[PDB]
Amino acid sequence: TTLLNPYFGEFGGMYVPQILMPALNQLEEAFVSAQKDPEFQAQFADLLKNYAGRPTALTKCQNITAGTRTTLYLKREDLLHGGAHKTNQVLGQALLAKRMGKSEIIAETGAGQHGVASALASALLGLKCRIYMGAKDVERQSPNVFRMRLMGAEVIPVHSGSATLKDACNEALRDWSGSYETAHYMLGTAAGPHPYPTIVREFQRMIGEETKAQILDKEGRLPDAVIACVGGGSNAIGMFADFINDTSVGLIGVEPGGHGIETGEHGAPLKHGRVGIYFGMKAPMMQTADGQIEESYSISAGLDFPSVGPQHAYLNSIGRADYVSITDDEALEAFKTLCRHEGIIPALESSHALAHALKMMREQPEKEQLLVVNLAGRGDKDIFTVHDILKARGE
Amino acid sequence: TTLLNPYFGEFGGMYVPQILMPALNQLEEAFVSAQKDPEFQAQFADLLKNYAGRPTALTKCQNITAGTRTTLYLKREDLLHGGAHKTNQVLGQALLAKRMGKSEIIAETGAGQHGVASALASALLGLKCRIYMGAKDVERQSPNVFRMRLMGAEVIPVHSGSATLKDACNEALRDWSGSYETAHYMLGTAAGPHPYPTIVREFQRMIGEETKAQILDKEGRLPDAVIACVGGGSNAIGMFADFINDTSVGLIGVEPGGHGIETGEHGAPLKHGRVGIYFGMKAPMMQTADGQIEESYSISAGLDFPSVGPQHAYLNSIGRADYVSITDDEALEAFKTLCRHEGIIPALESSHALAHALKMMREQPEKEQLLVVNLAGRGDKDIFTVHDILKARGE
Amino acid sequence: ERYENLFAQLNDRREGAFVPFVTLGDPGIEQSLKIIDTLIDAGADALELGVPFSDPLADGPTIQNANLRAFAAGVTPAQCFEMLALIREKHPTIPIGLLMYANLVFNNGIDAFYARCEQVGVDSVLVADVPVEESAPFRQAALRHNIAPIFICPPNADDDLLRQVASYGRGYTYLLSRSGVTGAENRGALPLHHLIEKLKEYHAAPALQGFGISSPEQVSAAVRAGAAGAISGSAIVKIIEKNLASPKQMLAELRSFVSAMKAASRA
Amino acid sequence: ERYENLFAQLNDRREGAFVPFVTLGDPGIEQSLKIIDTLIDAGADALELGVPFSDPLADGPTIQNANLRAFAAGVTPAQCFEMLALIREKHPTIPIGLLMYANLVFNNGIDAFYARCEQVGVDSVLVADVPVEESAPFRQAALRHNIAPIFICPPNADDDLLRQVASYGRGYTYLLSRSGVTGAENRGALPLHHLIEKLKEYHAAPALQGFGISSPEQVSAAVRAGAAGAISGSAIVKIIEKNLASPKQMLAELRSFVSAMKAASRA
Ligand SMILES: O=P(O)(O)OCCNS(=O)(=O)c1ccc(OC(F)(F)F)cc1
Ligand SMILES: O=P(O)(O)OCCNS(=O)(=O)c1ccc(OC(F)(F)F)cc1
Ligand SMILES: *Cc1c(COP(=O)(O)O)cnc(C)c1O
Ligand SMILES: *Cc1c(COP(=O)(O)O)cnc(C)c1O
Ligand SMILES: N[C@@H](Cc1c[nH]c2ccccc12)C(=O)O
Ligand SMILES: N[C@@H](Cc1c[nH]c2ccccc12)C(=O)O
Ligand SMILES: N[C@@H](Cc1c[nH]c2ccccc12)C(=O)O
Ligand SMILES: N[C@@H](Cc1c[nH]c2ccccc12)C(=O)O
Ligand SMILES: [Cl-]
Ligand SMILES: [Cl-]
Ligand SMILES: [Cl-]
Ligand SMILES: [Cl-]
Ligand SMILES: [Cl-]
Ligand SMILES: [Cl-]
Ligand SMILES: [Cl-]
Ligand SMILES: [Cl-]
Ligand SMILES: [Cl-]
Ligand SMILES: [Cl-]
Ligand SMILES: [Cl-]
Ligand SMILES: [Cl-]
Ligand SMILES: [Cl-]
Ligand SMILES: [Cl-]
Ligand SMILES: [Cl-]
Ligand SMILES: [Cl-]
Ligand SMILES: [Cl-]
Ligand SMILES: [Cl-]
Ligand SMILES: [Cl-]
Ligand SMILES: [Cl-]
Ligand SMILES: [Cl-]
Ligand SMILES: [Cl-]
Ligand SMILES: [Cl-]
Ligand SMILES: [Cl-]
Ligand SMILES: [Cl-]
Ligand SMILES: [Cl-]
Ligand SMILES: [Cl-]
Ligand SMILES: [Cl-]
Ligand SMILES: [Cl-]
Ligand SMILES: [Cl-]
Ligand SMILES: [Cl-]
Ligand SMILES: [Cl-]
Ligand SMILES: [Cl-]
Ligand SMILES: [Cl-]
Ligand SMILES: [Cl-]
Ligand SMILES: [Cl-]
Ligand SMILES: [Cl-]
Ligand SMILES: [Cl-]
Ligand SMILES: [Cl-]
Ligand SMILES: [Cl-]
Ligand SMILES: [Cl-]
Ligand SMILES: [Cl-]
Ligand SMILES: [Cl-]
Ligand SMILES: [Cl-]
Ligand SMILES: [Cl-]
Ligand SMILES: [Cl-]
Ligand SMILES: [Cs+]
Ligand SMILES: [Cs+]
Ligand SMILES: [Cs+]
Ligand SMILES: [Cs+]
Ligand SMILES: [Cs+]
Ligand SMILES: [Cs+]
Repeated sequence: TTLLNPYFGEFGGMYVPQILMPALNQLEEAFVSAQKDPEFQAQFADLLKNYAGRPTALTKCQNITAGTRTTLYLKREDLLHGGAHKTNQVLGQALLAKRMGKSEIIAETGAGQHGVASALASALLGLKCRIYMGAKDVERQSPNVFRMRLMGAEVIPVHSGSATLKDACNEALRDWSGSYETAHYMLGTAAGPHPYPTIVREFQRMIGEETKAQILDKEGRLPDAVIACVGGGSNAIGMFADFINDTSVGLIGVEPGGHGIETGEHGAPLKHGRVGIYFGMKAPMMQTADGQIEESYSISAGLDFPSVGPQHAYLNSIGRADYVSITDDEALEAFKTLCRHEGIIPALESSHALAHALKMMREQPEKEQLLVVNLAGRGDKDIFTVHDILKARGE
Repeated sequence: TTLLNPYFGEFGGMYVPQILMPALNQLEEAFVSAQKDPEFQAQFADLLKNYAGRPTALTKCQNITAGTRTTLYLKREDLLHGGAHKTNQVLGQALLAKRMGKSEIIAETGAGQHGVASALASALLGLKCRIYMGAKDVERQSPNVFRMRLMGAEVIPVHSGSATLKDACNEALRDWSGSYETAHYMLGTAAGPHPYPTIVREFQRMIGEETKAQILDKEGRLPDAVIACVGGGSNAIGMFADFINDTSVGLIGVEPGGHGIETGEHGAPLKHGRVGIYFGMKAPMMQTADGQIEESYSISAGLDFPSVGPQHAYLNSIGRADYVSITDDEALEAFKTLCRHEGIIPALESSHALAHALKMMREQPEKEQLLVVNLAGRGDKDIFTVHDILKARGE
Repeated sequence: ERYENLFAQLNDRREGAFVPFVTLGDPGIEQSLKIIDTLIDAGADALELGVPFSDPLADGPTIQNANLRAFAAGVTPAQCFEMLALIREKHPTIPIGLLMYANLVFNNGIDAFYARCEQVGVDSVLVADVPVEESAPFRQAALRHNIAPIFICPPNADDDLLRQVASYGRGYTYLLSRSGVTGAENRGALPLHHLIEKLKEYHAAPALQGFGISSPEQVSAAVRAGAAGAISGSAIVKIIEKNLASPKQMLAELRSFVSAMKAASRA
Repeated sequence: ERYENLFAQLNDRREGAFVPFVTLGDPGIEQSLKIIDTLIDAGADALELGVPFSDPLADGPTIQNANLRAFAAGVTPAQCFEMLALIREKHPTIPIGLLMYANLVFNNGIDAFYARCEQVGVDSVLVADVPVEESAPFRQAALRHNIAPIFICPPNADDDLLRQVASYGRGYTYLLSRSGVTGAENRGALPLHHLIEKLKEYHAAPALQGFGISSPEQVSAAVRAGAAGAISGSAIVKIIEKNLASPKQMLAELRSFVSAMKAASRA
């Protein structure tokens, strides 16, 4: 029994061991309570403004669209403290942990960004933070691991399974299964068991709310479409939520196409996977024929996960949102384009969203369209990866 | 003959070859004109808000001052696009270049941050950008060099003299001496010949103006002191300018003490150098006994320069501002402290300012004092340097 | 029916059930089949058998490693079902329960999963990541195919949960020793006799205590508290892990351990 | 007085002045002294001599490298002044002008700098990074010590600048060939006869054209346009750079070059 529907249509639910159900029920109640609590909301707003730096800019990108009938704005989550949108929801989850009387945080991370965001919120708010990270990810993300440790978090390598993000997700839940009376699990995306898809959306919805106000102020109308990449679904649902009832506004989610859909080396389960049950939810995933959870792939670590949040699968099924893919090479081109034409270095994740917008513009350059790309992160973290690819190409 | 006084007391002036005097006169006129031009001001405000993300947060740091009578705020220039305060003035200088009908930018850089800021402004505003950088700096700042090149700037190693920042400064002026009809020199600090100390101050003064409004709103009074590190003087004068006439407000500038003043391995000319004439100005510098310009030193590359802007030397001489030094080890401690207690990774430059504030607090923990540190940059760029020091120490 | 028959016979002998867990195909198919026959010959009353899965999020490191060993041997669910058919073909009456994760059950259709269980002669299925709140399509498919759905009764169960588990479950009720995940390294720390009594009041399937059972005294304790018996997994699997280099010593130690644990069920 | 005497004598011979520049102590003190004596013996009418400085921001790469060579040889300003005293002790009447940067003049006091110049027998000082706008304390100290302050007349000089340079300067007026920094690789591209005429109208010190002069035809061109002569630096220094490995060939080539350049001043 729950306060809120755990499902979006057929997708979602609460597929956790029985032992964890009280943990989820407690969290759901504390969330519903917090959402009615002016004191909670004021504390959250205070952190978002004075610590994280909200509101974020909405930047008009004139050079990149010159000589077309596209007007493109970028919502600048890359300017948020931490350099990605994740900071918004970790602040809210940290406040929920305090609300429930917990003093410890558990988090999973793959690329390391969620680990950093969890650690920073925990440092600020006086919570002990332990982060699980697949050993292969620990090996490849030394900079982020060091950042987590500077902020006083414990970083725990996970050697089980495939030693990557899904294995870290498992380990986080294993720990929580035995510690939830004292520790909160700060899940890093709008996926997993209810109530996380709901909470993460609500704690990211300021992205779309601000975008709506800013676009009305600047253009006097709503956008024709808003475009965001989809790793687990948080930045995208944060941009989308406030526009869901504005049915003239297109909602476009971009999954990583990796080396190409046809190669099987991608991270696009919503459109190219198969519904399964894993990480507490019924959702599209990448899996073997006999139902083992598969290895995902993207040039961008932030996108490299074999599933997707349930609200995206739902919005897709009813045709409210459209989902597309962008390959490594298309993302790389968009990355280089933004650097050179706008003086902004985007996250390779965000480069997927921008790449799709550039395709919308280039394919139909005489179509009048007002687009917003959610620039969810900056790309300083990616310059080594990009350097190494460009070098191998002899560019 | 000039429109404005080129001197602050005895410091400053226009010590350039005769050939460059028309370039300086033109720039001064264009600046004075721009400062009266509502259209210029609106364009500048538009870039600062919608592209750079102004206004920046003022963050109250409660964990770090617990159990003392210090209240500490950080002015969050680390959240500005580019991750340092330099973005503010490069936008204004780029607009001046356009005002004068120039389509090319020349810039010097040492640490590489000014190079990045110059390149980003140039990319956005359609200007060709060439950056001079001492070959030794090019070797040690591969990440920033790559960032400049991604944004389409040309980066030109300088092999003359000591192959570092002063040598890059020389080369920039050499180039300008032969190109000023078509190119603007985007000098990177509030130093050099008039009118640069004036222009850079005015294009950074929003830091202090916002700080004043934000502190009045939050505390109902002006700060007891505002504290900023001093590399060439830009972030500090930007924080100070709006408070100069508020004579109850302390203005504290922090020079890098390096391995210690007594070792001679530092970058603190204002207090430990000797007045000289170099880089177009009469100012304190680090020099040999026979007047060769000396090698400066700091753990932080952003601070490692053997001179200082003339307005600082002036404010010091009249006793309006006080200047102090902080050593590498004190800066490192402040860096680690902020990461762990506030979840903010500061620039090693900014860590010097924070270190002095922590000393003000710790030395006199029962003194009621309201301090603002100008957090001029974020420290992602520094985590390798810090890692390597902590490792050598076996921490 | 196999559980009902077993519990009635054990009741007549005033005995608890001793129920080992192993991962099917750990460390390979052939050695796994020998392991399982050894467990039975040494006195196992029933079996709990895991199908190797990529993401066993209710399992501690011992059983994580068992899954990894089976994968290293190339063991697939299809091969596991071949194994199960052969196990039942060898042993007519022993109850065989599977420990599953939801995706393996859902993968080719929930109904078809339980139909295959019925075809090979499985008796119960416990899906570790499906709580009672989500159990409806699993328990329905189970019962349609004469498979007992196994429900978990946690130490912190409220009355409504006790009533649900009592009502929907068949075969046995899983009585969790403690919070956390499987492992012999963590022993249960709470008396469970109250839950056992409430389960009996509500006519639940007989309780088997599981998690952290690694010693004869814990088996006897389970029986003394009123449970019908006890499950031991990690302790068994550790013997496999320890003895990978000597299949002969492995089987010897498995025999001694199961024999001792079964001896403790007298009471 | 040495400049006034030289220009009067050259006027009588209808000759231009040829004035080489070298860096003092490039490539070492002893070879530098031999270089300078060679320049004189081959027909230099006056000298421009640079004191090695860390930041020569009016100089292109050729003279940047000359400064670096002198530093590699450990040459200091004090040693340069010892050299200058010896040069004057050898040559009574040749005008000796220094090319300085402001910090070297300011370092131990402006007045003391020019007092030392007077003591060693220097005739003029050009401070490359001090424009007329900042010149007052330098020109005053110069004149107090009987040193000619050398002012730069750029190609883009307005009337006020011409009047200032004419009024404050002594010895010679430096007539810049072009924008940019020293170097033989860039030739001046503008006729300067108008500036030369205006300087004469205003009773300025005689003009020497400098920057990018590397060829006899440029010397003759300077004289034909009405200038009193021409300065050549980078072209001279390149001969040093080219011949570091053979001091004998270096001096031979310096002699041939200066001889040819001086020959061109006939007119
Ligand atoms: O002896 P241990 O501690 O290794 O425990 C044995 C466990 N083996 S099992 O198949 O009963 C079993 C039963 C339930 C499990 O998870 C769940 F409770 F969430 F459903 C996991 C494994
Ligand atoms: O032949 P080149 O092109 O090497 O030029 C020779 C220059 N040697 S110099 O001492 O006259 C000389 C004169 C003026 C200089 O700069 C200034 F104009 F700014 F003052 C620099 C050098
Ligand atoms: C984490 C991250 C993503 C992917 O995660 P979502 O939950 O799908 O948003 C995408 N972009 C950036 C910049 C991220 O930091
Ligand atoms: C560039 C820089 C400095 C030093 O330069 P100033 O002109 O003195 O401000 C200090 N801090 C940061 C973060 C910088 O980027
Ligand atoms: N791998 C990214 C984003 C992420 C965190 N948790 C996730 C869960 C599912 C999908 C993506 C994520 C990070 O750790 O920063
Ligand atoms: N070295 C720093 C700051 C800087 C730029 N120009 C300067 C001139 C003087 C002193 C410091 C600077 C950078 O390049 O980013
Ligand atoms: N600490 C014991 C007992 C316990 C406390 N709170 C619990 C909640 C659920 C289950 C058990 C417990 C355990 O984790 O098992
Ligand atoms: N291009 C030539 C002529 C010239 C054009 N504009 C100038 C301004 C100043 C001096 C010279 C010039 C030079 O640089 O010399
Ligand atoms: Cl649906
Ligand atoms: Cl449903
Ligand atoms: Cl709300
Ligand atoms: Cl609300
Ligand atoms: Cl990396
Ligand atoms: Cl590192
Ligand atoms: Cl650390
Ligand atoms: Cl392992
Ligand atoms: Cl509204
Ligand atoms: Cl409008
Ligand atoms: Cl798949
Ligand atoms: Cl299959
Ligand atoms: Cl809808
Ligand atoms: Cl394609
Ligand atoms: Cl003064
Ligand atoms: Cl003055
Ligand atoms: Cl103004
Ligand atoms: Cl104004
Ligand atoms: Cl580095
Ligand atoms: Cl690089
Ligand atoms: Cl590039
Ligand atoms: Cl060189
Ligand atoms: Cl005001
Ligand atoms: Cl107040
Ligand atoms: Cl010094
Ligand atoms: Cl001296
Ligand atoms: Cl004052
Ligand atoms: Cl000290
Ligand atoms: Cl036996
Ligand atoms: Cl088989
Ligand atoms: Cl199957
Ligand atoms: Cl139900
Ligand atoms: Cl019921
Ligand atoms: Cl556990
Ligand atoms: Cl536990
Ligand atoms: Cl109990
Ligand atoms: Cl009994
Ligand atoms: Cl001769
Ligand atoms: Cl000598
Ligand atoms: Cl001297
Ligand atoms: Cl004057
Ligand atoms: Cl005059
Ligand atoms: Cl030049
Ligand atoms: Cl030129
Ligand atoms: Cl002319
Ligand atoms: Cl003539
Ligand atoms: Cs456009
Ligand atoms: Cs994904
Ligand atoms: Cs305090
Ligand atoms: Cs300095
Ligand atoms: Cs029952
Ligand atoms: Cs004169």
